[PDB]
Amino acid sequence: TNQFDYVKIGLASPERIRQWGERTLPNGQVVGEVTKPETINYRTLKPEMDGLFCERIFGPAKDWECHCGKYKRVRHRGIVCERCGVEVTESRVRRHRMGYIKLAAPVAHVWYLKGIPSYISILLDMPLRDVEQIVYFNSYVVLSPGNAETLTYKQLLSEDQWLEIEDQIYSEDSQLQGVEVGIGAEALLRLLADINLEQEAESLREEIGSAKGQKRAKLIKRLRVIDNFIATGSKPEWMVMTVIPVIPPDLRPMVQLDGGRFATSDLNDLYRRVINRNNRLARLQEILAPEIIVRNEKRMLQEAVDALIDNGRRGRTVVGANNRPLKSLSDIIEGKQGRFRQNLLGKRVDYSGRSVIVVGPKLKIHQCGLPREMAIELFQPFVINRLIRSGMVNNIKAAKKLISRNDPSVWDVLEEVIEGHPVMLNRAPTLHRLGIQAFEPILVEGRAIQLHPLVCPAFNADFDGDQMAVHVPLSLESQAEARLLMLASNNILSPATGRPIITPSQDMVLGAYYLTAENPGATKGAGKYFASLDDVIMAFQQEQIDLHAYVYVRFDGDVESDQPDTEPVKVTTNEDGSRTVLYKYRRVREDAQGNVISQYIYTTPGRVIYNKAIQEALAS
Amino acid sequence: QIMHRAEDLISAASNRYRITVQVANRAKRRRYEEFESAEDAMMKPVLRAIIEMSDELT
DNA sequence: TGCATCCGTGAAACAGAAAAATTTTCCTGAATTTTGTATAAGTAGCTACAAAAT
DNA sequence: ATTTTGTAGCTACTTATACAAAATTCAGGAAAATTTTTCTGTATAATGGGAGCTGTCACGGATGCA
Repeated sequence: TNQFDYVKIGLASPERIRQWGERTLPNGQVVGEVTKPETINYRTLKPEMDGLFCERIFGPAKDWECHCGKYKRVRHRGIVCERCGVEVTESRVRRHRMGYIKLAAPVAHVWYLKGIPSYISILLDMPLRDVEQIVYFNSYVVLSPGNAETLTYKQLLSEDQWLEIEDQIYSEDSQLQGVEVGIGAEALLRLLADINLEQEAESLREEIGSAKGQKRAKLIKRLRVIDNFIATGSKPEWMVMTVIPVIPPDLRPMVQLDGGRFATSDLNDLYRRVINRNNRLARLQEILAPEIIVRNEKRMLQEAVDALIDNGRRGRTVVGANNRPLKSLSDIIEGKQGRFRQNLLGKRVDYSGRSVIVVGPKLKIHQCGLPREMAIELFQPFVINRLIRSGMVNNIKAAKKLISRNDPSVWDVLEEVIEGHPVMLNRAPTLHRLGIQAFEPILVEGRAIQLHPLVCPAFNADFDGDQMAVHVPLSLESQAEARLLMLASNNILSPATGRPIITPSQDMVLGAYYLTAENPGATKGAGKYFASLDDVIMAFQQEQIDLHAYVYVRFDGDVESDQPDTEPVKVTTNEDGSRTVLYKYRRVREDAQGNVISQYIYTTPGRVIYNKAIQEALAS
Repeated sequence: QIMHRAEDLISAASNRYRITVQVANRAKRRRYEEFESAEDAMMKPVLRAIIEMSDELT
């Protein structure tokens, strides 16, 4: 956290690239470079000494072991090997070193090149199939000098014309112009590197005011790059490159597989390829082969490089033993599965457990079942701790063992470790925050998760076989806020709408319905009378009335009846407080009697239950 | 009761975050300090922390 | 110039060679115990001895 | 009246020291031995590959245009 604040995106100039793998030693002579494309040796398996896995430039895979030998222990650490120049430093030093290839030919970064705007071109003001030709060895360019004569700047000599440029030879008049025919990126290089640009964003901006109804889009663009470059320290030339970084090996790991077979990584593959191509090419210029080979060659190289960066981008998607497109540097960090989006926003943690799911009646809400099998592992350690606390277990392995023995404690301690200790449940990936909440893990036998009906809607679960998944929280702090703010009790209502979301939903409704409905003909205990105590109840178990059976009930409170009746009906004008007055529900005593001395409600004996049931659950 | 306390706790306090955290660290101390004093296996330091912050503190 | 198409997205050779390696040998050398061995006293023993408690 | 307590005592008597070379082994070296890896040649003549795939999109571009 307090190691850095902002990141600095940018480019790697050949020094910075070569500054990714120098590992200069005290013999004093630099390394980090790899002079071999092959991988581990065939006889033994050790990492050659200058190939994709050279230790001495990435690091001793065997912790403190000079590839040479002599030292096989941390004791030998800072000290390295004279004979091998292995940098003895554990092994985690690898996965991070980098090394790099001095390139025998420049390669217009695929990215800047076949990019949506082809920035290269954006800055070269030269469309593809023209600048695209220049790489790919496919045309020529005049060069600033090359066109100092009849030749016109940026005129594509292609080859026939380029040869015609060699024709009309200097053995004749004029032809004193220069050279740098752009057959390869080597010249695109000094195109770029040619230009100054301080004039751009001002001398170029001369336009920008002018050409009011002109392309506009073109220009301003071309500015803003330029400007930008100059604004940053970006010289376009840096775009083509010349020397190549290289992934710390293990990430291109490569691995013995049990059956003996091996687990090659397309990384080292693309790579190694470009190595050959390179070397070889150096040997081609070394043997001064006639161009068109060497030409060809570069072309290749070029795109070997390329594909490395990004397969399938432009030329023909490489397809190796994988019997399919390989996996370039780009794409492993891209897509749905680019590093980003799946190992990185979505990693795949432990301390978890899934299962099928099942209604957990008997077990109330804010609780969950929990199988015994899983609950252990989830809670593994915590428990062992408790062992040691109770002292029953001494070391851990002690525990470990005992844990598998399922000693009384295993099913006794545990659950003391456990309660209080919320847990979080989730039905599959769930955008909704409420999709997952905090829950109290109660043990349970079989293997499912018990599950409460009221919460079902939230997670939206069937019980036709859904599954859920569990995680468990650790810091204690992280417990807190489970409790505190996901604890499935306390969240009743949709965050998308004040509406509640807990809601008794099916049958339980119709329980309540049926409870509280209004069966017609209700005779048993109909028109009866009651007075609090839950009297009527008793009567109900003695069936004095019928669950569905209208009957008066002394209750001084308020009804709501539905179908409001408020106004009287048929007041009984007789004597003291006897207006005494009816209502489609009520029946009451005001006037002399008082204000409401009488208060019998026209309600079925169910509804009273219900009302009661609330009631008491609620206050008291 | 602890439940209603847990409610009252944050039914009349600072940011529901703001609380927690201070409930938290508290218990953190409630655990660090009084380290394994009364077993606490039942009344987790957090629980303590809560009650002594939802009733004692209140 | 809006209106074509039209990028490409989100979903098997070999023999002959040699030279390497390597690698077993050595050896050796040294370094490193042990033991011998002193060593040197002091000693803690120990062995009588003596008067005075069974 | 012996016995245990003594005191005034040693001598034997035995650690203690420290050294100490002697062992006595060990490690490393050095080969040297050899096994494995490389390197190089090859003589009738020989002179363009493989594949297929064929069902969204978009957009912005689409320069290209007629």
